Amino acid sequence: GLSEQLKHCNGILKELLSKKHAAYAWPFYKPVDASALGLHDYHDIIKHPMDLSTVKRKMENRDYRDAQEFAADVRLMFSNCYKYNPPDHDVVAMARKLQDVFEFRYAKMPD
Ligand SMILES: CNC(=O)c1cc(C(=O)NC2CC2)cn([C@H](C)c2ccccc2)c1=O
Repeated sequence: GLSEQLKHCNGILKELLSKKHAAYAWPFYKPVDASALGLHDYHDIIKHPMDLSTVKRKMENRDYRDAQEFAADVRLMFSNCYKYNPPDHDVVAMARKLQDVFEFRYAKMPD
């Protein structure tokens, strides 16, 4: 009728986690460890943390009911990065590059 659109989403997720994009994807692999990185304001600024490992667990557990819900979580992850980090930080440049990969492939969703 995973749905056909959620299989496309799963394909995108596999690509975002692949060695192809690892040079700029790695900050998004796991939840931000705020205490480890000394980001003691992170959880005051970011109310809904998101990362690719959480998206993968949700996909594996069939949590997403459609492609829109999946895309909202991936975009939440990028938005958190843009909200917390200064716009000239290396992690924001990496977010922009990984979001470009995401948005162009998400746009190729089969109807
Ligand atoms: C989603 N990831 C983050 O928001 C994030 C923030 C900060 C961070 O220190 N943010 C401070 C507000 C500047 C550092 N990193 C890692 C450790 C990093 C360090 C150097 C280059 C690229 C990435 C993140 O992944």
